[PDB]
Amino acid sequence: PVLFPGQPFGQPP
Amino acid sequence: TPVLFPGQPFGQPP
Amino acid sequence: PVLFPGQPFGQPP
Amino acid sequence: TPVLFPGQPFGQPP
Amino acid sequence: TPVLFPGQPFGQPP
Amino acid sequence: PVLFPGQPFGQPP
Amino acid sequence: PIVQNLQGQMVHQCISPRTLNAWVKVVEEKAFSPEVIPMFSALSCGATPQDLNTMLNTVGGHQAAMQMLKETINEEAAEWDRLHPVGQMREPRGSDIAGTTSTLQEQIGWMTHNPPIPVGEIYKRWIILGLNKIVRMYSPTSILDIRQGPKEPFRDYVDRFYKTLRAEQASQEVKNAATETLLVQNANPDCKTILKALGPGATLEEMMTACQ
Amino acid sequence: PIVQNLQGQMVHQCISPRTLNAWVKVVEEKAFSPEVIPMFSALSCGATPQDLNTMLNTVGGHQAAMQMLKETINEEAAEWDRLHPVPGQMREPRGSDIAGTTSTLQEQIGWMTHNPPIPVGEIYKRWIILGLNKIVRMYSPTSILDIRQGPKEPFRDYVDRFYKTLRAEQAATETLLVQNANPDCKTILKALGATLEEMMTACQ
Amino acid sequence: PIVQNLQGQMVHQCISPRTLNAWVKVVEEKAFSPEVIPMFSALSCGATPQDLNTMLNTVGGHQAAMQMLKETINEEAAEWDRLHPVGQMREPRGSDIAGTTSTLQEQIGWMTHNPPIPVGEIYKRWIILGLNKIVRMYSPTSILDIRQGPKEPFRDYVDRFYKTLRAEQASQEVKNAATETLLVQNANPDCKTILKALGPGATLEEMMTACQG
Amino acid sequence: PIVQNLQGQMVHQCISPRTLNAWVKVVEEKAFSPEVIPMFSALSCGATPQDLNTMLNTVGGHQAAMQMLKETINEEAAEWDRLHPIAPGQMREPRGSDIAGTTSTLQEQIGWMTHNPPIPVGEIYKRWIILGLNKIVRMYSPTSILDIRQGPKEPFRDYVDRFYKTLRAEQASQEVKNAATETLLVQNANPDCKTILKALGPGATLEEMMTACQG
Amino acid sequence: PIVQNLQGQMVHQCISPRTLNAWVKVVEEKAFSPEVIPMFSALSCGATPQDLNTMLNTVGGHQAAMQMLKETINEEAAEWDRLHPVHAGPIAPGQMREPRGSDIAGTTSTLQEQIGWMTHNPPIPVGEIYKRWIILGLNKIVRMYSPTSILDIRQGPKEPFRDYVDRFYKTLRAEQNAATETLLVQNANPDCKTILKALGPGATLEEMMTACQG
Amino acid sequence: PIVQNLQGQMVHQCISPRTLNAWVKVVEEKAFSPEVIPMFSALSCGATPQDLNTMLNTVGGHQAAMQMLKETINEEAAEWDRLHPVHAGPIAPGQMREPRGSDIAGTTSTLQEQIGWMTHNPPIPVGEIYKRWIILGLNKIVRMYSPTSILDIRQGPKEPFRDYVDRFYKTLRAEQASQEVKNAATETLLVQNANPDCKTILKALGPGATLEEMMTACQG
Repeated sequence: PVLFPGQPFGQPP
Repeated sequence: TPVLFPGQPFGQPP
Repeated sequence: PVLFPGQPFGQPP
Repeated sequence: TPVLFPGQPFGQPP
Repeated sequence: TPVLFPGQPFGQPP
Repeated sequence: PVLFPGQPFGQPP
Repeated sequence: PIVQNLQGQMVHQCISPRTLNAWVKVVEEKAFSPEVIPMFSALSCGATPQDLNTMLNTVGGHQAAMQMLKETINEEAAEWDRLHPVGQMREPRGSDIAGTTSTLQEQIGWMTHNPPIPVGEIYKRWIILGLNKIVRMYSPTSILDIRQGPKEPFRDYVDRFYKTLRAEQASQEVKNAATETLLVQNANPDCKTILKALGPGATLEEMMTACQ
Repeated sequence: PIVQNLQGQMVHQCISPRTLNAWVKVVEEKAFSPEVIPMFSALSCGATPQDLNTMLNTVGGHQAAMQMLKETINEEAAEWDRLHPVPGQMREPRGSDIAGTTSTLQEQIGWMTHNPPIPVGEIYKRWIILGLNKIVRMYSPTSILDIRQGPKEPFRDYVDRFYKTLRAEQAATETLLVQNANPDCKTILKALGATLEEMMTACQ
Repeated sequence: PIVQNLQGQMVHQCISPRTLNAWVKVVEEKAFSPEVIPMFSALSCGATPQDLNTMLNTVGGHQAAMQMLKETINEEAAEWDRLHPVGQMREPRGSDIAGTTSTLQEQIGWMTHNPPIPVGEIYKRWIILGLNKIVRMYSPTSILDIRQGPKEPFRDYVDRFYKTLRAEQASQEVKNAATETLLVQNANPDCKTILKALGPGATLEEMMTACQG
Repeated sequence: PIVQNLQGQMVHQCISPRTLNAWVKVVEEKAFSPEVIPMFSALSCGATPQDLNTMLNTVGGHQAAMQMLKETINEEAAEWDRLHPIAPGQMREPRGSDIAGTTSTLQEQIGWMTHNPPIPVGEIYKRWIILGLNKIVRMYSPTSILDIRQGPKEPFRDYVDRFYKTLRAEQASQEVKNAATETLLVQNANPDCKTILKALGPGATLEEMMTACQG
Repeated sequence: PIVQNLQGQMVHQCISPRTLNAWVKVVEEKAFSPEVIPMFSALSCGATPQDLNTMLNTVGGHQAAMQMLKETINEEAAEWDRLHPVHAGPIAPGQMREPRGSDIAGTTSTLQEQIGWMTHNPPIPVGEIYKRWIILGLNKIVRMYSPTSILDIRQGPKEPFRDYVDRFYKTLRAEQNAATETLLVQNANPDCKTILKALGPGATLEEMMTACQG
Repeated sequence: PIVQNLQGQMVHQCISPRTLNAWVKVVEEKAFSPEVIPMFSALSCGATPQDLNTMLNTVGGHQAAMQMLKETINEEAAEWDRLHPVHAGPIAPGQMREPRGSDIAGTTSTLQEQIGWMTHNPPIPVGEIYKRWIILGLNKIVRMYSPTSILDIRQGPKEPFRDYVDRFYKTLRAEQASQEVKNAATETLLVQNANPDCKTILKALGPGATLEEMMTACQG
């Protein structure tokens, strides 16, 4: 899961 | 045989 | 005549 | 001690 | 003798 | 007096 | 993006305000019309994964579509990590291409390497895949509902026909079938009589000329 | 496009946002009026086949015209392959290669920058303009035969509509211009039997 | 900003009129909507502390938010100093990074040094932090109060949901706790039964397709 | 057009969308007012015959004027042929249609213009076009200089404005404008101004004439 | 202005049409609002005294403000003349003559002289010195054009708290203190007047704005 | 114009569409207001006589002012010819022919000659000399098109003091009175033409107060 809902594109975990 | 069939975009590979 | 009526400017013969 | 003060511009020297 | 006459475009040669 | 009333900015004396 | 300077090397350049503005306006104005995707691809020429994320993050509304887009990216990133298991250089995983676990330096590193790993192009392919899904999902009308009005010019009918056909993004063979059968059939009686009088295998130009 | 820098080099640049917008707007505003094609040609200066497809795909509406354009491209490509059948010999492009369908950007740059060059960009644009010409003729509202000067219409405005119509349809033209004028003009007109300039002066 | 020229050297350039005007209009038109922050970061690409202050100072209204921003900067600058007491180069104070007690030459110095002290990026990090607080503050509705209308299309509801969720942000955890449970729960009875019947693991695409009627 | 790079060389550049748009708008807005031609000359600075044809073809309306322009170009091109009926370091001689960009390629046009000594096929073509534009301006001129009379309430400034604006559009001989300046400017002024202007006596500057009739 | 080429040398460059218009519009649109000053300083980046005078002279109206600006310049130029008296005699080869107050104001100096000073080694930044005088005078004008006092800023009955804080710090900025913090809390409307200070002094504006919403 | 490229070369460039349009619009909007002249000077930065004539010719109306401008050009050109007589004879190798009045005006000189003079060592700034003549003529037009005199400026009853000072120096600027007269005019007329209320307030401050002190005292 690279991207999580509500979180901006390219945002690191 | 035609390069561009009806309905599909320009530069679209076969 | 280089140019013709109805024909664009710089249109080759 | 604080860098910026109320009503005064950003990057304003002390 | 004068450079520009009345009605003459700017920079137009005699 | 570098600048006088009425004269533009950078206007020589 | 990455451009070529006067020394013949591929250097990084900040994304221009004109590009930033152009992308934002085309989304506010055209929403998810089919022609937005080629505009995106053009405005994101030579873009890095960071630049691509920048353009996506600048989108104000359409957060339902943006969320779907993230899921598409997640699907393609997972598949990439499957097809790519783990002084040889470290190859990017799914998150590295999406600019999540990679830095600007690392992104430039992959893109300017010899041979290169176009993380920007791979990422853009993922994005365009998602944008295609959204456009198709947000397609207002089906091709079956396109009917020439009794007073509508043939050109305006054909316009709506192919605009709809483009957004539906059906398979190639399906598009051919709709053009052959649906287009002629769903025309008003005036045009249809003229079109049938030209026989099968008539070009679109011949059809639209005869009904002008 | 493939343009020249300040160091005398032919390199590839991305198509600029200003050019992208200018092409979209001229289609939205002027539709397919005859003066759109020269605007297209000028905005696609030194374009690769990929760039041309980008410009065409960014067009929102006018999908009837766009479909006609593809058919014209098919014809010119089919004709191309018919005229170009099958050591250090370079592979020559097929019809689909020129249209940017089966060719990559590098292959396109390769042909365009070769010595001697194969201008696949200028060949494609040639095909596209052929299609655009047909569309312009297609979107010409009235026929040239249906252009007549009304009693209320000044001669200048009448000639304006005349050559605007004639241009759209794309040569024994002005031989008809004299016939569809007002009875007031045609009488004065036959005096010289003659440049267009003199005709407009006499009917002012 | 400090950019690399066509020759390949890191030089200083004046911020462009187009960049200045773009940032001003974005604030005037979009206020403090979530998408303003990625726009700010993009327009301030390679910006010096001087450039960053220029962009902030050019803002006409929203002085309450600007004051909140000053407070956040003051906090981050003070926290920077507590973590950094004292031919070796002088390291920046909190006020130096904010461009308050540092000149352009000194700002360029830190950024082009080896190793570089990214005072521009460090400053921008503080500003974006402050901007995040403002965006979260200017958020009209709570995520808990986002409920699908009886006649509201599911797509429009999902739009309002993730728009609110974005503005609120979270700690990533609360985002994940809400995106599946809260989204399905706050949907109207008809869509709620369908979505809950679809079960977990259902993509948003699948969810929006099922509730599109 | 043809510009100079950082190597001090004259190379070809694609005509900008801004140049194109500027020309399209000035034609739409200013029509064929006298100041359109100096605008054309400026916008076509260093232009090739190809670029010139582009600017002309982008014009949507005024097709009557464009057809007249075609004829003027034809006559100037046919005359070039009548007045003009290769070396290892030189190039071939351009025909009328070559200058008109009809039978010449971009490479050939670039060749002539960047040559040493240069063959300015761009400036020559421009010359013919401006000749055509001047005829159109004269034709589209609405008023004669004889019909320019100072109104009862019209200030002397606005009168002189209409006077020389009309004089400019008519584009007559140089010294017949002087003949008009000496025998029409004061003659067609209203009685109040005409009394003062004749009181000044011959040999008065326009500045003196306008200051005296400021009330 | 004076910018840096690809070669790396500081060269002179004509002021762009976009910059000229940008300064004209912001004065037409924003008048002398506080945010006009940072806009002016940014548009005049690397500007020469000649460029600065151009921007100032392109201003149509506001001649009362311009005259006040002129004075401020005269004061700063006089003080410069006092602290920098030019010694008589000839100028050494490869050197620039010492600039007077009027030289910095671009009154008695040519463009080539200004370029000479600004690209000298070490540089004499007559452009940055002059702008410092101009910005000083511009600040005086902003304060004078300020309509309202900070003491007369009070929250309306049904006015949102955020809108009140906006008007507060907007007014405060124009007039150019711990008296600001106390004044803000007191001048709040009845309802917010109570809610505001159950958290006590030392509370952030953030904590205040969240407490008085709705 | 003749500008310096990125390699440090003084080369000739065409006038940009922006510069052309900016000059056309400022004339259409501001007419011959005093702030048009600095705008002209900035837009014609490094211009050749050909460029200067181009900007003038693109002007549609205002042909009265344009005619006055030609006459002013004729004056300065004749004054140039009187002070700089062209000596008949062959031109030395590596030198330019000495320019006449019409050469500076771009009437009898080619672009190549203009570029030749401007990029010479030392340069003959024919573009700057011509622009000096044009601006000289434009200043005459501004004074003439100035509708009101400085004597006709007095503060109204309801009109704020700032609005009055605005009209005062706006008029004084367009009048372009001699510097000596201007200083005396401000010290005499400005306070004397204020309403009876403000006029006595300025008196309490005593003669020799700054405009900032005056305007501050007359608020309310």
